[PDB]
Amino acid sequence: TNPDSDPALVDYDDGIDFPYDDPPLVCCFGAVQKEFVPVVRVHDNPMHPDIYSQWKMLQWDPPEFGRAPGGPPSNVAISHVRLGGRAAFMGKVGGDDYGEELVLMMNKERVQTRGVKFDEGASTACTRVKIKFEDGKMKAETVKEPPEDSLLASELNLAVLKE
Amino acid sequence: GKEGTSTIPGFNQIQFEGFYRFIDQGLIEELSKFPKIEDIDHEIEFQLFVETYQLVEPLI
Repeated sequence: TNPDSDPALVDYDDGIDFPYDDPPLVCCFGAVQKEFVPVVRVHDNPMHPDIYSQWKMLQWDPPEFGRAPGGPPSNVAISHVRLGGRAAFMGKVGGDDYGEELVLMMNKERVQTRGVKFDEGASTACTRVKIKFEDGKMKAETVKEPPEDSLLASELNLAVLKE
Repeated sequence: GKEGTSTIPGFNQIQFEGFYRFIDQGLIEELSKFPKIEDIDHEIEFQLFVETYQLVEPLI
């Protein structure tokens, strides 16, 4: 019953005896965000800086790395359920409105959010950083990680992981 | 410059672009074709300085 213990001693057990419902459950682990393409590289032929209506031209003539961009694991979980599978998302969100909204976003998509933890003293998708001018170049350092990047090992839902 | 490349162009752009061309280029082109004025040779000579043409916003 200890998520932070070594997964070599007694399991979490509990009262699961009946067979699991098909299709098999899938766990998507990590941060929860909407959109937020992570794969970012330097690309040539930029469109107009201000006129975003021209940016569609880079959607049908995309950078080779952005041909099929990935996203946060929540997108994989949401897309998996719409394909007929069952997906459960494990992660931590803040107690603010956005954390409720993100959890509401996954709940409406039939994604099992039983593995989603709430950090009341945190702001969802909010990273507090300190700006420091080092070697003449402005930089930043993560003072406090966001609740997405703050899921402790003791907050894991072993019921999700077993299934 | 990339007006109709991505989005649907403005339906009045053809009317819009034509008039701006006329104001920008269609005025001096015709004014430059205005010749000198004189009968044969007398105490008279009339001409227009094309480069000094100006347009004033309508009062109304």
